[PDB]
Amino acid sequence: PCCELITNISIPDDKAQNALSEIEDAISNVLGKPVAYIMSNYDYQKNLRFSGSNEGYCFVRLTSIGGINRSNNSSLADKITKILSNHLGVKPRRVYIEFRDCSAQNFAFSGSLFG
Amino acid sequence: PCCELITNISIPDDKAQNALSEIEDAISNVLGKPVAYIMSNYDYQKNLRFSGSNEGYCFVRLTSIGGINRSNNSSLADKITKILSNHLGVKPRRVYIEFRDCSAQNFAFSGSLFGLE
Amino acid sequence: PCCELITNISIPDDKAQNALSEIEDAISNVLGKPVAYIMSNYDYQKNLRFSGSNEGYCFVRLTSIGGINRSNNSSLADKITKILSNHLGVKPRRVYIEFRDCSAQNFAFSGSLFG
Repeated sequence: PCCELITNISIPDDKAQNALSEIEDAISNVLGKPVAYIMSNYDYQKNLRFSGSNEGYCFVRLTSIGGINRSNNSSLADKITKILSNHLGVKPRRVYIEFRDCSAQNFAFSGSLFG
Repeated sequence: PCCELITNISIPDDKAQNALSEIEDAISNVLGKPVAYIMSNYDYQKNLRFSGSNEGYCFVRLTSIGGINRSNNSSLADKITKILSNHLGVKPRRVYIEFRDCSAQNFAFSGSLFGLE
Repeated sequence: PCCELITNISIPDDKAQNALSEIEDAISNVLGKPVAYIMSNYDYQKNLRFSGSNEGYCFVRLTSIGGINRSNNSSLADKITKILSNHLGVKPRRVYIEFRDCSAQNFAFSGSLFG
Protein backbone atom coordinates (compact mmCIF):
# COMPACT_ATOMS: atom_id res chain seq x y z
CA PRO A 1 0.00 0.00 0.00
CA CYS A 2 0.94 3.64 -0.54
CA CYS A 3 0.31 6.42 1.93
CA GLU A 4 0.76 9.95 0.59
CA LEU A 5 0.52 12.64 3.24
CA ILE A 6 0.30 16.17 1.78
CA THR A 7 0.43 18.97 4.37
CA ASN A 8 1.32 22.65 4.89
CA ILE A 9 2.61 21.72 8.36
CA SER A 10 6.39 21.76 8.82
CA ILE A 11 8.21 19.52 11.33
CA PRO A 12 11.83 18.23 11.32
CA ASP A 13 12.72 15.17 9.27
CA ASP A 14 12.99 12.77 12.25
CA LYS A 15 9.58 13.82 13.51
CA ALA A 16 8.11 13.55 10.01
CA GLN A 17 9.56 10.00 9.77
CA ASN A 18 8.21 9.21 13.24
CA ALA A 19 4.67 10.18 12.18
CA LEU A 20 4.92 8.16 8.94
CA SER A 21 6.19 5.13 10.88
CA GLU A 22 3.11 5.24 13.18
CA ILE A 23 0.83 5.54 10.17
CA GLU A 24 2.67 2.57 8.59
CA ASP A 25 2.04 0.58 11.78
CA ALA A 26 -1.71 1.37 11.59
CA ILE A 27 -1.82 0.36 7.89
CA SER A 28 0.00 -2.89 8.71
CA ASN A 29 -2.40 -3.59 11.58
CA VAL A 30 -5.69 -2.83 9.82
CA LEU A 31 -4.99 -4.10 6.29
CA GLY A 32 -2.74 -7.00 7.29
CA LYS A 33 -0.33 -6.13 4.49
CA PRO A 34 3.39 -6.84 4.96
CA VAL A 35 5.90 -4.11 5.81
CA ALA A 36 7.81 -4.95 2.57
CA TYR A 37 4.98 -3.48 0.50
CA ILE A 38 4.24 -0.33 2.53
CA MET A 39 5.21 3.06 1.13
CA SER A 40 4.69 6.38 2.92
CA ASN A 41 5.57 10.01 2.34
CA TYR A 42 5.33 13.38 4.04
CA ASP A 43 5.01 16.00 1.30
CA TYR A 44 5.45 19.52 2.64
CA GLN A 45 3.31 21.83 0.51
CA LYS A 46 3.44 25.42 1.73
CA ASN A 47 0.59 26.66 -0.50
CA LEU A 48 -1.88 23.93 0.49
CA ARG A 49 -5.37 25.27 1.27
CA PHE A 50 -8.54 23.89 2.69
CA SER A 51 -11.88 25.57 3.35
CA GLY A 52 -10.61 28.76 1.70
CA SER A 53 -7.60 29.26 3.98
CA ASN A 54 -3.94 28.32 4.41
CA GLU A 55 -4.50 27.17 8.02
CA GLY A 56 -2.70 23.93 9.03
CA TYR A 57 -4.18 21.03 7.08
CA CYS A 58 -3.49 17.44 6.07
CA PHE A 59 -4.63 15.37 3.11
CA VAL A 60 -3.83 11.63 2.98
CA ARG A 61 -4.23 9.44 -0.07
CA LEU A 62 -4.07 5.75 0.75
CA THR A 63 -3.78 3.36 -2.20
CA SER A 64 -4.07 -0.41 -1.65
CA ILE A 65 -4.59 -3.63 -3.58
CA GLY A 66 -7.73 -4.64 -1.68
CA GLY A 67 -8.59 -3.96 1.96
CA ILE A 68 -10.61 -0.91 0.86
CA ASN A 69 -14.01 -1.36 2.54
CA ARG A 70 -16.24 0.39 5.06
CA SER A 71 -14.74 -1.32 8.12
CA ASN A 72 -11.05 -0.86 7.24
CA ASN A 73 -11.58 2.66 5.87
CA SER A 74 -13.40 3.74 9.06
CA SER A 75 -10.71 2.19 11.28
CA LEU A 76 -7.83 3.80 9.36
CA ALA A 77 -9.61 7.16 9.09
CA ASP A 78 -9.93 7.22 12.87
CA LYS A 79 -6.36 6.03 13.58
CA ILE A 80 -4.60 8.16 10.93
CA THR A 81 -6.49 11.33 11.89
CA LYS A 82 -5.50 10.86 15.55
CA ILE A 83 -1.83 10.28 14.66
CA LEU A 84 -1.79 13.46 12.58
CA SER A 85 -3.48 15.53 15.30
CA ASN A 86 -1.04 14.20 17.88
CA HIS A 87 2.19 14.74 15.94
CA LEU A 88 1.36 17.65 13.60
CA GLY A 89 -1.17 19.54 15.77
CA VAL A 90 -3.69 19.57 12.90
CA LYS A 91 -7.38 20.01 13.75
CA PRO A 92 -9.42 16.86 12.96
CA ARG A 93 -11.76 19.08 10.89
CA ARG A 94 -8.74 19.94 8.72
CA VAL A 95 -7.86 16.32 7.83
CA TYR A 96 -9.12 14.66 4.63
CA ILE A 97 -8.38 11.04 3.76
CA GLU A 98 -9.00 9.39 0.38
CA PHE A 99 -9.00 5.59 0.00
CA ARG A 100 -8.15 4.11 -3.41
CA ASP A 101 -8.63 0.42 -4.34
CA CYS A 102 -6.31 -0.70 -7.12
CA SER A 103 -5.90 -3.88 -9.14
CA ALA A 104 -2.85 -6.16 -8.70
CA GLN A 105 -2.23 -6.17 -12.47
CA ASN A 106 -1.60 -2.42 -12.41
CA PHE A 107 1.38 -2.62 -10.06
CA ALA A 108 4.99 -3.55 -10.62
CA PHE A 109 7.83 -4.21 -8.21
CA SER A 110 11.49 -4.72 -9.16
CA GLY A 111 10.64 -4.38 -12.87
CA SER A 112 7.84 -6.96 -13.09
CA LEU A 113 4.08 -7.01 -12.57
CA PHE A 114 2.31 -8.64 -9.63
CA GLY A 115 -0.32 -10.23 -11.89
CA PRO B 1 -13.15 18.14 -3.62
CA CYS B 2 -9.37 18.18 -4.00
CA CYS B 3 -7.64 20.25 -6.65
CA GLU B 4 -3.95 19.52 -7.14
CA LEU B 5 -2.16 21.94 -9.48
CA ILE B 6 1.34 20.82 -10.47
CA THR B 7 3.40 23.36 -12.47
CA ASN B 8 6.96 24.33 -13.40
CA ILE B 9 5.89 28.00 -13.29
CA SER B 10 7.22 29.99 -10.35
CA ILE B 11 5.00 32.72 -8.90
CA PRO B 12 5.02 34.50 -5.52
CA ASP B 13 3.21 32.77 -2.65
CA ASP B 14 0.54 35.51 -2.41
CA LYS B 15 -0.17 35.18 -6.16
CA ALA B 16 -0.32 31.38 -5.90
CA GLN B 17 -2.90 31.80 -3.10
CA ASN B 18 -4.97 34.21 -5.23
CA ALA B 19 -5.01 31.80 -8.19
CA LEU B 20 -6.02 28.88 -5.99
CA SER B 21 -8.85 30.96 -4.49
CA GLU B 22 -10.24 31.65 -8.00
CA ILE B 23 -10.04 27.94 -8.93
CA GLU B 24 -11.86 27.09 -5.68
CA ASP B 25 -14.63 29.52 -6.63
CA ALA B 26 -15.01 27.95 -10.08
CA ILE B 27 -15.15 24.45 -8.54
CA SER B 28 -17.82 25.57 -6.06
CA ASN B 29 -19.83 27.17 -8.86
CA VAL B 30 -19.80 24.20 -11.24
CA LEU B 31 -19.96 21.29 -8.75
CA GLY B 32 -22.09 23.05 -6.12
CA LYS B 33 -19.59 22.02 -3.47
CA PRO B 34 -18.96 24.61 -0.71
CA VAL B 35 -15.47 26.09 -0.44
CA ALA B 36 -15.51 24.54 3.09
CA TYR B 37 -15.15 21.18 1.34
CA ILE B 38 -12.47 22.20 -1.14
CA MET B 39 -8.80 21.43 -0.87
CA SER B 40 -6.44 23.09 -3.35
CA ASN B 41 -2.71 23.24 -3.89
CA TYR B 42 -0.03 24.90 -5.98
CA ASP B 43 2.82 22.38 -6.25
CA TYR B 44 5.89 23.98 -7.81
CA GLN B 45 7.76 21.26 -9.66
CA LYS B 46 10.73 22.85 -11.41
CA ASN B 47 11.64 19.82 -13.53
CA LEU B 48 8.08 19.10 -14.71
CA ARG B 49 8.05 18.41 -18.46
CA PHE B 50 5.50 18.25 -21.22
CA SER B 51 5.93 17.48 -24.91
CA GLY B 52 9.70 16.94 -24.41
CA SER B 53 10.55 20.18 -22.62
CA ASN B 54 10.54 22.08 -19.33
CA GLU B 55 8.63 25.02 -20.92
CA GLY B 56 5.75 26.52 -18.85
CA TYR B 57 3.17 23.83 -18.21
CA CYS B 58 0.34 23.04 -15.76
CA PHE B 59 -1.25 19.70 -14.82
CA VAL B 60 -4.38 19.76 -12.63
CA ARG B 61 -5.88 16.74 -10.92
CA LEU B 62 -9.41 17.34 -9.66
CA THR B 63 -11.01 14.77 -7.36
CA SER B 64 -14.63 15.05 -6.26
CA ILE B 65 -17.30 12.95 -4.58
CA GLY B 66 -19.70 13.10 -7.51
CA GLY B 67 -20.18 15.87 -10.06
CA ILE B 68 -17.76 14.18 -12.47
CA ASN B 69 -19.50 14.16 -15.88
CA ARG B 70 -19.20 15.57 -19.42
CA SER B 71 -20.99 18.88 -18.74
CA ASN B 72 -19.20 19.67 -15.46
CA ASN B 73 -15.78 18.48 -16.75
CA SER B 74 -16.09 20.59 -19.91
CA SER B 75 -17.16 23.66 -17.94
CA LEU B 76 -14.32 23.30 -15.42
CA ALA B 77 -11.75 22.56 -18.13
CA ASP B 78 -12.65 25.93 -19.69
CA LYS B 79 -12.78 27.91 -16.44
CA ILE B 80 -9.62 26.47 -14.85
CA THR B 81 -7.56 26.77 -18.02
CA LYS B 82 -8.54 30.47 -18.30
CA ILE B 83 -7.57 31.15 -14.67
CA LEU B 84 -4.19 29.48 -15.17
CA SER B 85 -3.36 31.33 -18.39
CA ASN B 86 -4.34 34.66 -16.83
CA HIS B 87 -2.59 34.23 -13.45
CA LEU B 88 0.35 32.04 -14.50
CA GLY B 89 0.93 33.02 -18.14
CA VAL B 90 0.82 29.37 -19.22
CA LYS B 91 -0.35 28.66 -22.77
CA PRO B 92 -3.69 26.84 -22.88
CA ARG B 93 -2.00 24.18 -25.07
CA ARG B 94 0.25 23.43 -22.10
CA VAL B 95 -2.57 22.80 -19.61
CA TYR B 96 -3.72 19.23 -18.86
CA ILE B 97 -6.57 18.48 -16.44
CA GLU B 98 -7.64 15.08 -15.05
CA PHE B 99 -11.04 14.50 -13.41
CA ARG B 100 -11.44 11.82 -10.75
CA ASP B 101 -14.63 10.59 -9.06
CA CYS B 102 -14.59 9.14 -5.53
CA SER B 103 -17.24 7.29 -3.54
CA ALA B 104 -18.30 8.83 -0.20
CA GLN B 105 -17.42 5.56 1.58
CA ASN B 106 -13.86 5.99 0.33
CA PHE B 107 -13.42 9.48 1.75
CA ALA B 108 -13.04 10.67 5.34
CA PHE B 109 -13.21 14.01 7.11
CA SER B 110 -12.49 14.66 10.82
CA GLY B 111 -11.74 10.94 11.32
CA SER B 112 -15.06 9.68 9.89
CA LEU B 113 -16.24 8.46 6.49
CA PHE B 114 -18.62 10.62 4.45
CA GLY B 115 -22.09 9.31 3.73
CA LEU B 116 -24.72 7.45 5.63
CA GLU B 117 -24.70 4.01 6.68
CA PRO C 1 0.26 9.99 -20.81
CA CYS C 2 1.53 11.28 -17.47
CA CYS C 3 4.51 9.88 -15.64
CA GLU C 4 5.04 11.06 -12.08
CA LEU C 5 8.31 9.94 -10.50
CA ILE C 6 8.54 10.40 -6.74
CA THR C 7 11.91 9.63 -5.16
CA ASN C 8 14.11 10.29 -2.13
CA ILE C 9 17.19 10.32 -4.36
CA SER C 10 18.53 13.77 -5.19
CA ILE C 11 20.27 14.43 -8.51
CA PRO C 12 21.02 17.71 -10.38
CA ASP C 13 18.34 19.16 -12.67
CA ASP C 14 20.16 18.27 -15.89
CA LYS C 15 20.44 14.64 -14.77
CA ALA C 16 16.83 14.58 -13.57
CA GLN C 17 15.62 15.77 -16.99
CA ASN C 18 17.83 13.25 -18.78
CA ALA C 19 16.23 10.40 -16.80
CA LEU C 20 12.80 11.85 -17.63
CA SER C 21 13.69 12.14 -21.34
CA GLU C 22 14.61 8.42 -21.39
CA ILE C 23 11.36 7.51 -19.62
CA GLU C 24 9.46 9.65 -22.14
CA ASP C 25 11.16 7.80 -25.00
CA ALA C 26 10.19 4.41 -23.52
CA ILE C 27 6.59 5.57 -22.99
CA SER C 28 6.39 6.92 -26.56
CA ASN C 29 7.65 3.60 -27.95
CA VAL C 30 5.54 1.18 -25.89
CA LEU C 31 2.25 3.11 -25.90
CA GLY C 32 2.64 4.31 -29.51
CA LYS C 33 2.02 7.89 -28.41
CA PRO C 34 4.03 10.89 -29.60
CA VAL C 35 6.15 12.86 -27.10
CA ALA C 36 3.68 15.75 -27.74
CA TYR C 37 1.23 13.92 -25.47
CA ILE C 38 3.64 13.00 -22.67
CA MET C 39 3.99 14.71 -19.30
CA SER C 40 6.74 13.66 -16.91
CA ASN C 41 8.08 14.80 -13.57
CA TYR C 42 10.88 14.15 -11.09
CA ASP C 43 9.59 14.94 -7.59
CA TYR C 44 12.31 14.87 -4.94
CA GLN C 45 10.71 13.85 -1.65
CA LYS C 46 13.43 13.46 0.97
CA ASN C 47 11.16 11.81 3.56
CA LEU C 48 9.78 9.14 1.19
CA ARG C 49 9.80 5.67 2.80
CA PHE C 50 9.45 2.12 1.56
CA SER C 51 9.50 -1.21 3.44
CA GLY C 52 9.99 0.74 6.71
CA SER C 53 13.07 2.70 5.69
CA ASN C 54 14.23 5.96 4.13
CA GLU C 55 16.80 4.13 1.94
CA GLY C 56 16.94 5.08 -1.78
CA TYR C 57 13.58 4.41 -3.42
CA CYS C 58 11.49 5.34 -6.46
CA PHE C 59 7.73 5.38 -6.89
CA VAL C 60 6.27 5.87 -10.38
CA ARG C 61 2.66 6.65 -11.23
CA LEU C 62 1.89 6.25 -14.94
CA THR C 63 -1.52 7.47 -16.11
CA SER C 64 -2.75 6.87 -19.64
CA ILE C 65 -5.97 7.13 -21.62
CA GLY C 66 -5.97 3.51 -22.75
CA GLY C 67 -2.82 1.44 -23.26
CA ILE C 68 -3.04 0.10 -19.70
CA ASN C 69 -2.80 -3.67 -20.14
CA ARG C 70 -0.59 -6.65 -19.27
CA SER C 71 1.84 -6.39 -22.22
CA ASN C 72 2.37 -2.62 -22.08
CA ASN C 73 2.53 -2.52 -18.25
CA SER C 74 5.06 -5.38 -18.23
CA SER C 75 7.23 -3.80 -20.91
CA LEU C 76 7.21 -0.33 -19.31
CA ALA C 77 7.77 -1.79 -15.83
CA ASP C 78 10.92 -3.40 -17.17
CA LYS C 79 12.14 -0.37 -19.13
CA ILE C 80 11.43 2.29 -16.49
CA THR C 81 12.99 0.23 -13.67
CA LYS C 82 16.20 -0.22 -15.70
CA ILE C 83 16.33 3.52 -16.47
CA LEU C 84 15.90 4.42 -12.79
CA SER C 85 18.55 1.94 -11.62
CA ASN C 86 21.00 3.19 -14.29
CA HIS C 87 20.36 6.92 -13.83
CA LEU C 88 19.56 7.20 -10.11
CA GLY C 89 21.43 4.20 -8.67
CA VAL C 90 18.27 2.85 -6.99
CA LYS C 91 18.00 -0.90 -6.44
CA PRO C 92 15.38 -2.50 -8.72
CA ARG C 93 13.77 -3.98 -5.58
CA ARG C 94 13.09 -0.42 -4.39
CA VAL C 95 11.27 0.62 -7.55
CA TYR C 96 7.48 0.52 -7.25
CA ILE C 97 5.24 1.37 -10.25
CA GLU C 98 1.51 2.09 -10.42
CA PHE C 99 -0.38 2.09 -13.72
CA ARG C 100 -3.59 4.14 -14.03
CA ASP C 101 -6.20 4.18 -16.79
CA CYS C 102 -8.22 7.35 -17.36
CA SER C 103 -11.29 7.79 -19.54
CA ALA C 104 -11.04 10.33 -22.36
CA GLN C 105 -14.20 11.99 -20.95
CA ASN C 106 -12.25 12.69 -17.73
CA PHE C 107 -9.25 14.43 -19.30
CA ALA C 108 -8.92 17.89 -20.83
CA PHE C 109 -6.25 19.62 -22.86
CA SER C 110 -6.12 23.25 -24.00
CA GLY C 111 -9.42 24.01 -22.21
CA SER C 112 -11.46 21.25 -23.89
CA LEU C 113 -12.23 17.60 -23.13
CA PHE C 114 -10.29 14.84 -24.93
CA GLY C 115 -10.03 14.20 -27.71
